[PDB]
Amino acid sequence: HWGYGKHNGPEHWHKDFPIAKGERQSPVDIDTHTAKYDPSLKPLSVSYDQATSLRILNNGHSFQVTFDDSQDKAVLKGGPLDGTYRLLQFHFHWGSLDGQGSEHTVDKKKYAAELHLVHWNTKYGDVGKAVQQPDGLAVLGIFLKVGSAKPGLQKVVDVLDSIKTEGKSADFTNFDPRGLLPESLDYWTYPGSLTTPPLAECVTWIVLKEPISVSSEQVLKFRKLNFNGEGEPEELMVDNWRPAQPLKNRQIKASFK
Ligand SMILES: NS(=O)(=O)c1ccc(-n2ccn(-c3ccc(F)cc3F)c2=O)cc1
Ligand SMILES: [Zn+2]
Repeated sequence: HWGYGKHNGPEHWHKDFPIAKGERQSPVDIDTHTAKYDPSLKPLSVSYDQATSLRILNNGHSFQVTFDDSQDKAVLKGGPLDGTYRLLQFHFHWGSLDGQGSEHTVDKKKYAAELHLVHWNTKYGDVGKAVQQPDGLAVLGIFLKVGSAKPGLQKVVDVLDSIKTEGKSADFTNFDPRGLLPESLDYWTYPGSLTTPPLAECVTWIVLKEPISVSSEQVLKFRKLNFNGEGEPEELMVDNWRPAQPLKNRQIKASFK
């Protein structure tokens, strides 16, 4: 199956998922001088005070923290969005080196990692229905650069050793995703897709201008995870990012001037 190696990586995905060559694929390069300020964009509404995290999981492509989405507890609204989006999970994409790892780029600049907070539109009832809809999902993307540590990330870092290999998971309650957010909610937004299979074109992307900073020790912790399952040849989980895809007939809008 698909992965990120020479023989199963992003250049191969279109064979199993032909939408990979579609009209609204993600990620993209965010060209900051071509993004147009839109004063009709509302401020983004991030309500995470009642978030209930459940589990943390190595799924062989990344690591994922899953939340209770059976109620409106951690929801995303406003910005470019209509209606209510519940937080289902967050995961990251990162590099083998600090100069690469993010999926979106900013004037071709790659960041060391990128956080995806994944939300689905409550009008569609469940995430499986939502992925079948052009406005089904809203993913909040946050870039990570290497510098000072992010204290709010450390509880995540600390448990990765218990989910080293694909298929392992741990109980992971009371994690507060507000500790992963930068100061500013200024954002870029464009219509796009999941950046892993099935690459469905269902996502309103909301990408924050301001990165968070993480420490070299924190990012190294990511790089010690494995793509493989245990008892199998060790392949470090690094460079699990899709490169930028053709923008085609899309305009990226900025919420800030
Ligand atoms: N890399 S990203 O654009 O943040 C991204 C990529 C893929 C997903 N993803 C993949 C499968 N699913 C999924 C989960 C539950 C379900 F019922 C159906 C799905 F397609 C999903 O949400 C979610 C987020
Ligand atoms: Zn992602």
